[PDB]
Amino acid sequence: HHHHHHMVHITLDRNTANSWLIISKDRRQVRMGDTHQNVSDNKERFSNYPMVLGAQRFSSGKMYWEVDVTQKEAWDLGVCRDSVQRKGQFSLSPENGFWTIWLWQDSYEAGTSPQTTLHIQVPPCQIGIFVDYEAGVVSFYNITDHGSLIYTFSECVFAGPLRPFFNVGFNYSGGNAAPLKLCPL
Ligand SMILES: OCc1ccc(-n2cnc3ccccc32)cc1
Repeated sequence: HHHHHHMVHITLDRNTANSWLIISKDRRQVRMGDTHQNVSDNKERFSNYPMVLGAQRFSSGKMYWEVDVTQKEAWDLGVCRDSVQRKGQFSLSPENGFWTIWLWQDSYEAGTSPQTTLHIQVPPCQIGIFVDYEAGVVSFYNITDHGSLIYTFSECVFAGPLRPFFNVGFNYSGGNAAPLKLCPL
């Protein structure tokens, strides 16, 4: 792919974070804490899952960013509508305003309804995410495997401003403590 030139500087929005997340001073890294991180509750925070949004909102154009997932066992990445549900249980699907992929139990899947099996020969350490708002496209790239395509959501009906979306996952196993990191341009 030749999407690198649409690179955008993404930062995390603390106010949307699950109350157990720890976001770095530069707002470029996030990990699961051991405990509640001593913040007040609000209507924006994701309650059920270790999720957080980027601060940036996109309503036009082409955007590209990269995320480091080194040594994690579980995570979700992509974009979502600014107005997605924050409280209670929900599925990651385009019907609910999410365009995502994930790792879970040694398999990679795209967040369609129902979910789609991905075919990855080289487990990624960094994922590239490309959004074309006008075209209705969200694509995922394997940066570890020379940028190979992972998955393309096409004919997307965004129906609102988009925000970068992250889930660090739970750490029941003790093998999933590592952070998600936004990689430099
Ligand atoms: O809660 C204990 C605790 C402390 C530090 C970290 N940690 C910070 N950056 C990391 C990068 C990779 C793996 C673990 C990392 C995790 C867990």
